This record gives sequence, structure tokens and C-alpha cells, in this order.
Amino acid sequence: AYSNNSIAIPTNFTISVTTEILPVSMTKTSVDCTMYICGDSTECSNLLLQYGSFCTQLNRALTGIAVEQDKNTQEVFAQVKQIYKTPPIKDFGGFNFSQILPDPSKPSKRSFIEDLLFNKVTDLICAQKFNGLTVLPPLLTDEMIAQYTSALLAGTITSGWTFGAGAALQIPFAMQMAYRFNGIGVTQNVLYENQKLIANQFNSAIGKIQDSLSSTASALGKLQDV
Amino acid sequence: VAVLYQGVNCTEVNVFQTRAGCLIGAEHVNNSYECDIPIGAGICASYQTSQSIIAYTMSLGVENSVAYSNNSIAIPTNFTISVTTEILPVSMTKTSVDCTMYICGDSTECSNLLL
Amino acid sequence: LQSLQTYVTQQLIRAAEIRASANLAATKMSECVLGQSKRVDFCGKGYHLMSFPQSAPHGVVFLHVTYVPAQEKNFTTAPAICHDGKAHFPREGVFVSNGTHWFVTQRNFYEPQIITTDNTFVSGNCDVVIGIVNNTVYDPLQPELDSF
Amino acid sequence: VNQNAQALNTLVKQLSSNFGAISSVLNDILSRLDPPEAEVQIDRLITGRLQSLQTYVTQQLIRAAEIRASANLAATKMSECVLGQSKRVDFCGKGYHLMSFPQSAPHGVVFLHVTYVPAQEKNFTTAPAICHDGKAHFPREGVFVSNGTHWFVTQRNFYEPQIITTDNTFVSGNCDVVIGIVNNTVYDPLQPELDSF
Repeated sequence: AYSNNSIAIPTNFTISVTTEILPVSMTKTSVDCTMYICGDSTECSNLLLQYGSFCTQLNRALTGIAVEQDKNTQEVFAQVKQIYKTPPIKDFGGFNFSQILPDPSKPSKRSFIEDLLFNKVTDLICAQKFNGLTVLPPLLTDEMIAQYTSALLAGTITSGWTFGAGAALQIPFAMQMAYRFNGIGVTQNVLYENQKLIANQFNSAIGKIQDSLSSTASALGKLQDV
Repeated sequence: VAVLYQGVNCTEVNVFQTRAGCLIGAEHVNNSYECDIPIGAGICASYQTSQSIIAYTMSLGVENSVAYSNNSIAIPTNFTISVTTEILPVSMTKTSVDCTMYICGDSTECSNLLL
Repeated sequence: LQSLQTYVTQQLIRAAEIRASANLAATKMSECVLGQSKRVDFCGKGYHLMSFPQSAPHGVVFLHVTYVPAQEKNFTTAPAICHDGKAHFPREGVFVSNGTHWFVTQRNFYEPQIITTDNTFVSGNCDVVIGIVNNTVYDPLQPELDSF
Repeated sequence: VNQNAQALNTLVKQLSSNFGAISSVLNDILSRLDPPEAEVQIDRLITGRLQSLQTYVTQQLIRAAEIRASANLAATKMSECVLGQSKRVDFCGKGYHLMSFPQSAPHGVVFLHVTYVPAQEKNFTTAPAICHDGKAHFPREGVFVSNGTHWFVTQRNFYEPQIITTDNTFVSGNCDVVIGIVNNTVYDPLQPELDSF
């Protein structure tokens, strides 16, 4: 409807949580030029050396790919050099983060969500190393990239927007949403009066995202395509 | 110098074994420091102390537990103006290569075969 | 050698594609996670609030907490209120009415507020404004000075 | 600069490779063997040198894609960081951005960014609201702070203690809803002015 004197203001809202899958790096592989022609023979070496430096430029090229692939993970995964920890006593104002927070009782540190993300994507590394394609392991293992994520989560729960721009400043998360609503044009009256309703909206949204990732395995297809 | 082998255990061969492969000439230290020359699979090396090359686990930085409470808040009482440095490329060398003189110059038969 | 050269050239093209996706993920890592971005449909649908990273093989998964309004109701508006002959323009928000009394409220949520001197401001006069309506602006100092 | 030097250097050195022929110099082959048997060696030399030139053009186009991604990123930092003021975090560099000073450099540009980072911090006691006559008060800009004695109003970015007044807060709701509300006395500036009058 279009009228000069008519206006619509929302009387109620909802908090939706979505998922966007962006690939970061791929598996680094470097193939040697002499063995790809043949091994244990001088005929491949004499006629292949007769073509000059082609092996050297293609090898330096694949090495350059493997170094930039470690550097892309370095500019994304680790933003800050300071590790943040989650306090043992948790009062967030009615929010349940135990699904997205790592579980220390597991032998490897991962969350309940990362446990499903590792299981929904299909040793194969040594199997590829058997045919002559060498897979070099990444500089950052799975436990430390997950530790970078748990550090960034623990900082958002505790320090909020402060540790990105400087030293970590402790702020309660109940007051943190007051600044996040004041930044988008929402009065903090919505937070302080409806906080109990927002707790059930967020906890139900996290349960729906966990159900979507568990029931639908095609949401990770962006990485499966890679 | 610490010689590193990639994707193989120690066969021929301060001989240690890591996830990246056989690493000879370096020492393994259980403590963890800031990385200098990286390798892979969470292990790197640096030259420290009668000094040699030591190999160690990736340090993720200083571990600091920020206190959190309902009524606790921290506000900064002072500030610092810092200048950082960002280097980005813009232009690269402009190159133009001619087919006849680059492949075969001063050759009439090869210049006619290129046309 | 030609088949291997085809492989390396195709890998270099994927290196440029994976670099465009990694720098886009690093940019969304800085704006969506550490701080709060006011950009629309960058951090995802709705008004952005917070982003939660999660480790995933060869990538990263973001959980975006956003503010999406749901229920609304049609109200009667007006750009200004004419009281003593000079226009009263809203400082923050808009003028709304249910058909009986004019209210002042923000655009992102409905929180009824009476017209006072602090929620509006005086600029210009009443003839030059198109769509201005007449009402009575409540003076907060009038009953206080009368009681004194 | 090293990728162009190494690319041009490989591009020149491939002329010295023989590519399966008798010699890399065309004068020794054309001055000895007859033209019909010699044309086979010339076709193998052109195809090999040709494969090196198409390899070079493919690497230059691929490197052209990275220099264009960096150029568009440089134009983006040039737009947001230099002329205006970007509120994006960790775009113009660590900290709250202020201004950027560009500097010419060979085959690129260097940006000098002025940032605002806090230094000293001090732990304070906070409350979401102030309960006075039975109706709640919320801060308009900033948060509520206390040193353990009196409740103050200050900004989040820096500490400027202020007495709770009616212009520094706004009246909404009541005291039985907001969790963590505290009781205090809201100062009204009209009272001493009327007492003096």
C-alpha cells in the first residue's frame, strides 16, 4: 500500500541465525617433474633436461601456491595474538552457549557444532602420496585453528568489540546487546524489557540451526564442491 | 643448518621425527615460544641457546583469561595514537613481446614459417 | 609435459579464486565478527548484530545473529506538528497516530511516547511544511510553575 | 618486482634451451643440414619456444588477476581510509580509524593510518538502570559506572564521570522488569535554581 499519511512500524521481531560457507584454503600439493616423467632411468633425465627449466618453474609455482595457502589462513583465522579463555562460572543473562562453545571433556578441543561439521565432509592423504602427489600438511593443525575460533568466540562473549581494536575490555554480554541494538537503531528498552523472550528466541534459533546442519548435509556443499 | 625430510620417517639418517617428516640436526624442546621460521603441522624452528636450532610446538600467543562478571566493567582512562603500515601493490612492469624477433630473428625461412 | 602444464595453469586459476574467497572471508572475519558492521546484506539478511566463527575443514562457518522485524500495523503519520505557529520536527523517530492521539516513535520498533519539548525540536514555521498537522504540544514546565 | 625479474629471466633463458634440436642457434643448423631435412628441426624449435611464450602469457594473465584484486583493494582503502573516514574495524588498520596519509612508492603505494587505541584500563562497577521514584532510567549515551560509592555516567570509549541528570538519561519502563537495576537518587537541576529564586 502507498499513501502519504500511512506508516508501518514493527511491533514485534525475531532473531534469525543463518549459515554462509566460504572456503579459505585448499590442500597444498607439489608434484616433482622428474618422477612424473619416470623414475630410476637416465633416459627421462637426459631428454627432460634437454627441455630446460620447465620443472623448476612449475615446482617453484606449486611451492608459491603452498606458501600463499598458508598465508590466507594466517590473515583470516588469527586476527589477534592474545588468547582468551572462557570463565568456568557462566552467567550470560539467560543465553545458553554450550552448543557453540568447545567441550573440554573431549580429547581434541572442538564444539558441538564443529563435531558435526567434521563428520559431514568426506588415510586419503597417504593414499594420494602413494601415486606420487605429495600432500604437504598445513602449518595450522585442526586443534589450533579450533583454538583460534574458541579464542574469537570467548572474546566476543566477554570483551565484545574491544579486543579487535585494542586491549580486551571486559563488558557483560547483557549490556553488550544494548550497544548492538543502539548501533542498528533499536532502543535498549527492547533489550531490557524483552530479554526473557529474546533468550528463548536465541536458544530456539540455535536449536534450529543445529537441526538444519544435522538433517541437511548439502549445506556444506560449497566445501564439498571444492 | 637443520635438514628436514618431507612425508617420510627416518630411514637413512639429533634425529627426531615429526608429523611433517624426519627432521635431523634440530633439537626438540617441550616449551613453546614465538615462531620464527615455520614448517608445518604445528611445529616450527628458531635459533636460540653454544647455540643451535631448536624445534618446538606452535605458540598461539599469550594466554590471558579476562575476568567476567555481571556488575564488572572496565572503561579506559587513557589512550594511545598509533601509526600502522599497509603496503599494497598497484602497478607492475609493462611488457610487450614481438613474435618474430622473439622466436626467430634474422631468419627468412623461419620468419615465413611463423606467418 | 603439456598435461602437467595444463594442471599447473588450472591450479593457478583456482589459486586466484581461492584467494578471492579467502580475502572475502578475512574481510567478513574483521567486520562481522570483531566489530559490528552496519552494512546491509553483507553479514547476512537483516540488521546485523554479531557473528560467531566455527572451524571447518578448508574453510570457516559463520553464525550471524540478526534483527528481523516480524509483525507490523498500519498507522497514520505526518511530517510535523503545528502548535503555536512554528513547526515541531521529530528529533529521533516519526510521528504516529492510531486515529485519536498523535504519538512519537522510532522506525525500528513501536514504543509510544507523548510529545514533549525534548523529543522534538523547533525549526522554521508551519506554512512551508507539506503535510503538517495541528495538535497540542505538552509543555512540561507549565504544571510545575503552576504548582510553584 | 622479483616475480617480474624472475619471469623475464626465465623468458630469456628458454632461448638457450635446445628443445630437441641439434643446436640452439639457428645459424649452425641452417648452415649445415639441407632445408627439407632441416625444416623438421625448425618446426620442433618453433613449437618449443612457442610453448614457452604461451606459458609466459598465461602466467602474466594469472598474475594480472592478483594485481587487479590488490588494485581494487587499494582503491577501496584509498576511498574509505583516505578521503573520508571508514568506521569498519581492521580495514584501515588495527584500532578505531581516524585518517590515512598516502605515500608514493615504486610500483605501488604505502598507507600511513592514524588509529585510536586505548592504553590504561580500570575495573569499575556497573548497573543497567537507576531506580529513583519507582520508574526506571536508562543511559542515553554511554553506560553507568561506579567507583564503589556513587553512580556515574560515562562514555564507553573514555572515562568522563558525570552526575546523573535528566539530560544524561531517559525515562522508560519501571523498576520491576529490568534485571540488575539499582536504587539511587536522580539529581534535578531545577530545584536549586527555584530555591535561589
